[PDB]
Amino acid sequence: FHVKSGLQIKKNAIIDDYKVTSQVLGLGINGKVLQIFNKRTQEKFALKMLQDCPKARREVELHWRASQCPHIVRIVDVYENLYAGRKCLLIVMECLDGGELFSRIQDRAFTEREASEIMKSIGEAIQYLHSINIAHRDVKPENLLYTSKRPNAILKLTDFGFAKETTSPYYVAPEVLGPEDKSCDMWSLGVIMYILLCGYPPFYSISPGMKTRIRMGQYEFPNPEWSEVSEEVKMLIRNLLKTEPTQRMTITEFMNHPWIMQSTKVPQTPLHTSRVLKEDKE
Amino acid sequence: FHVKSGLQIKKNAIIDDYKVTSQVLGLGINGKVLQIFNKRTQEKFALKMLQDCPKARREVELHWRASQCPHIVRIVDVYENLYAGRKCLLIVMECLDGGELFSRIQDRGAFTEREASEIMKSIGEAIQYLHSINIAHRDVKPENLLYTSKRPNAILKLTDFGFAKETTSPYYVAPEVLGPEDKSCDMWSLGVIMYILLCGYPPFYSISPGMKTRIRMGQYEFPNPEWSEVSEEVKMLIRNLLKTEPTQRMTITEFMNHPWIMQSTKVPQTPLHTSRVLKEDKE
Amino acid sequence: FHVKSGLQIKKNAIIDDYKVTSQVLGLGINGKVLQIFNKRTQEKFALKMLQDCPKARREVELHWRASQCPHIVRIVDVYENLYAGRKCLLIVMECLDGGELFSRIQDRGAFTEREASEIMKSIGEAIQYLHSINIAHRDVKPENLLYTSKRPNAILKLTDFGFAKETTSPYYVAPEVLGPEDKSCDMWSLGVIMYILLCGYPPFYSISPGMKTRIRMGQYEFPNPEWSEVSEEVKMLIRNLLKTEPTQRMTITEFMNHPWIMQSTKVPQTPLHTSRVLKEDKE
Amino acid sequence: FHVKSGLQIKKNAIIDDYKVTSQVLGLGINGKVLQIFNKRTQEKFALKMLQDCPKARREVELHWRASQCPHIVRIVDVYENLYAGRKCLLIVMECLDGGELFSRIQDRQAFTEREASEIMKSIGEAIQYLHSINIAHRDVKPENLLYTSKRPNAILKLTDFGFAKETTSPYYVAPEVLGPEDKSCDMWSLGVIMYILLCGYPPFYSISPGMKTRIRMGQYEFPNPEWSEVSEEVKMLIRNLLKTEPTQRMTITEFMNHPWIMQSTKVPQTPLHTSRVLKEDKE
Ligand SMILES: c1cc2nc(N[C@H]3CCCNC3)c3c(n2n1)NCC3
Ligand SMILES: c1cc2nc(N[C@H]3CCCNC3)c3c(n2n1)NCC3
Ligand SMILES: c1cc2nc(N[C@H]3CCCNC3)c3c(n2n1)NCC3
Ligand SMILES: c1cc2nc(N[C@H]3CCCNC3)c3c(n2n1)NCC3
Repeated sequence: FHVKSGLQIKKNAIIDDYKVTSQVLGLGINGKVLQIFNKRTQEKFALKMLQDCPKARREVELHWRASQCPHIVRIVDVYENLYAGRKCLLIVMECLDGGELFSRIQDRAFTEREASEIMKSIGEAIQYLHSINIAHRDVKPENLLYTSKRPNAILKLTDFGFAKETTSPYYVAPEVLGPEDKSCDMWSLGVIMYILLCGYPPFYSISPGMKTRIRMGQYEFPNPEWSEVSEEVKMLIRNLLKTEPTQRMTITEFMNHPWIMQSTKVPQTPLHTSRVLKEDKE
Repeated sequence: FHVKSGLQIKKNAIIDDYKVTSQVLGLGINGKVLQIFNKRTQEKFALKMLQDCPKARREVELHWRASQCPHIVRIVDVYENLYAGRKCLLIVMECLDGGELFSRIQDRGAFTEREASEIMKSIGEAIQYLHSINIAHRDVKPENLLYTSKRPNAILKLTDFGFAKETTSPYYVAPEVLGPEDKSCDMWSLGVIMYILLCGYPPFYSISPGMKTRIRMGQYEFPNPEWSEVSEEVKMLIRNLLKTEPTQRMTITEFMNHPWIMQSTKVPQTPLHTSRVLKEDKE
Repeated sequence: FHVKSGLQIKKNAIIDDYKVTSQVLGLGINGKVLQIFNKRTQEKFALKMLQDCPKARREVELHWRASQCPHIVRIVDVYENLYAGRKCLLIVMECLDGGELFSRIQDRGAFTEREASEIMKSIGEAIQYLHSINIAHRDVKPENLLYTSKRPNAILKLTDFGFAKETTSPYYVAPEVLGPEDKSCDMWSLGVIMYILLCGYPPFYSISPGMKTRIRMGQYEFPNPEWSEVSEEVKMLIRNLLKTEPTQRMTITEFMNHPWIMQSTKVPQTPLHTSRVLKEDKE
Repeated sequence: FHVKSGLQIKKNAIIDDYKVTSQVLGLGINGKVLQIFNKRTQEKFALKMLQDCPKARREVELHWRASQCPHIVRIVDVYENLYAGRKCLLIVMECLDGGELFSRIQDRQAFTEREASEIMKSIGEAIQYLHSINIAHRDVKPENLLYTSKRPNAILKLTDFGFAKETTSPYYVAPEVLGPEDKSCDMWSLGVIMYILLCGYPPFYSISPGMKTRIRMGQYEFPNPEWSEVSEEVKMLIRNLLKTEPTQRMTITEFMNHPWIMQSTKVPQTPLHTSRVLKEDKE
């Protein structure tokens, strides 16, 4: 009988439990992510502040449900306090110190086997969310951070600000179970896999022409980046980057795919990712 | 000029033409299925009774059209009589005595792949006919697939049109332009039946709101030792039937053209664990 | 900075610029296509006349945008004049003299597969351009595919924008998020044209409400001896074009990336029965 | 009988008349503003490109009507051309080389009150013209106020009609009766600009949902030592422009009749801290 706690929204002042610093960990959509310290344990945590509204409360609740998943940033506690007379919602999460996804890759020969291990970890985050009827709708590398600078660090998905719930006899078809989109997550998965295997997006900028290339579905696997990469892997990208959402690959299908399913037993054929990624163009 | 008869709803008392017994052949959705006897011929027939309403008249009319198909239980005649002052609709069908689909399979204790294919072909012809005349069954499951006789030459036939529904009112005109229509649920059903035929248990067991998830997510397995000896072609066919998204799923025309179905004669006899696994009734 | 001219609707009498003959080049949907001559150059051009309305002005405007594409009949100038007190819209295009698609095929009594591919590639570029600027032709058939001259170097061009319609008003944004749009009918049409090119007859003959069925169902064959020598790759391409469900069907970008099209030069010359089979006019 | 030309939208390729360079004069709302050269005269002009739609055509038309006003950037000619198959709208304007409003003020000596008034008068005449022909700019800010040349006789001109909008379709008839209409936002903007001109910083700094508050509430100060020497008359004029309630706020006609504006010549030269305070860029 495996039961976990419900979400408790703490009403007491956050400063009773945490030392809140002004150190900005990262600027983002909903605001500044601040570094804070647990008074009793002295561990570092991240703090995200939002104006308290039902939409805000809905997202936090989804993230809370999601926090059980190993590859989703864990919400440790949530407060509802009063800041400047405005009713605010303070969200405390595990501090991910290992940096963004692509930042780690460029700071080192990058193997294919390691790309697969990354894609498998990102996919488990989507699989969990989709299996509990949650669509992230903002899966991009800015929202994939490592827990520590350590090389055993686990990769974790963050920012549930666009997250949305997808819903309120053995022959009943999926359609009959009810109307639902989460295909955009899988599109995002395809873009991320593309950049991981090569080092640049499949749709660059010019800009109203980039809107076309997406709508049309026109992208290439140009050499010398892609020459050494298998037809199997290119096929997987192609099924992720399907223009029509109903044609596109589902998360269950993705995770069952050999390249993902066998992250252990997969070629180490070097990639140009680390090199190509190095082009900052400041 | 091949013309068949229109549906005639007989107003005369059914007891003039048939001896109606109280022997219950099977309890079902719309009620009890009774065994009856043709007075003039003395043959056994099944009788289904429904309250007479336009919805009822519509289903019967669909079944009647369908009754020309070899693998759909045949409606022999239809009566509209008065029972208890309520206006009733009495449907008389060919009587199927050979038992449900899986029942026959478990009572031969070795089941071959070739024979599963022949079954799926026969079930598919029933769906092909229905779909080809714009009818969606929407209740294709083993309970509604019965054999004509206990004989081993028995032909398998589809029954229960209670959820049946009609799907409708220059050589370059596309399918979409011909009109707006779903019948993909019949193909999902076909996939589930094929899964159970090849192994002996559903692809989605019960835990229960988690089973709703496994269907919506499309997660199922081909676990050994049941599926080990079954080909990648067959698994692929199930995989195309059990597509979560209806527009992605296989159509009936595609299914019937697939080699495993199209060549039911020239297909391996590789034994299946179906009969064994099916034997677990768990009373 | 590659900029081309905007559409200018000339208000001056067309007779000032052109000698308009009474020779009918072809009868069609929106009217007769008349042969005309540029006074100053003495070149042959085709003239299409429509009643001037915003629907007419919109189509013309699309054809104008499309006229930059090599495989789309070029609009040379457009006039708005008064004819019989009714306000008319006179469209002048390049005169295509080489005849319809299948006419040129049968007048060479030995048609190779490689040549079919080069045709499909040319037709596909016309669709690719249109779809890439959010235009859907919705009337792609051989009647509207004509050659520029009787010359064998003639280029094939798409015509008749009377049913043309516009399909519209952060690197991770999905195509669905860019906005709601159909142009899959153009790809179906492409599949039908390809079928006839490789064999000599449609994939859906007539009988007539049965032909409506065969389309809606997706039932067509690759019968021998027409198709025996044709590869599985090519049949597979037709099969993806003739998908009943529009969302399953092949997109133009996908079509043009397909090796048979992409490698129109490095493709077998395996003879086709097209020229022979096509010859049966049955007058 | 003082009549001016209507707007002619030229269809010919802009490159026929102008040499379009790749030099970006400024990045903006609707796109990059490129420098171009008139082939026949060799003068420098600015080019703004927009996607051609009725909304785009509406704004351009307003700007065209407005271009007669001395203090509004002058549209010299407009083209409708085809760029990349997309139908575009190319707008050619007089080129303003003198830089933005505040840029000039800092690059100098002290800044006098008399000069601020002359600026406010020039900006007010732009609003007065627009409002008198029922146009509301809705984007009057310093970024959109540029000088014609680096010369100190340069005239200040309003730009960017991307948010511009038309405010409309017996001597005792009240203004309300003439019809329903907002252009008070242009006057609020005028108040903010005047505040910054007299001191060197906005009246609403950032602290961000709290800056939304300070605006909604209407809370701002005239702090010393910036405002100490500035008269009660000038402060009062700001207070009438910065009225929270739009119906309470000053109209353009009232603004221009106000003595500080009306007597830009006969007004104190009391030095301002603007030039000093503005110098704080904080890179
Ligand atoms: C939990 C959440 C979080 N978000 C972070 N930064 C966010 C900012 C908004 C977009 N995604 C990245 C950072 C973190 N953490 N830790 N640690 C270092 C920077
Ligand atoms: C025609 C129809 C029919 N329906 C039957 N039984 C139905 C009951 C409802 C669900 N499907 C099976 C039986 C039959 N028949 N014969 N013979 C034996 C039992
Ligand atoms: C441009 C357009 C056009 N349309 C033509 N004829 C149209 C008639 C309607 C259906 N499609 C073909 C002909 C032409 N042209 N040339 N030359 C010979 C006959
Ligand atoms: C006319 C219009 C225009 N717009 C300009 N730049 C705009 C960019 C959008 C916001 N306002 C400023 C510049 C110009 N001009 N000249 N000359 C130098 C820079």
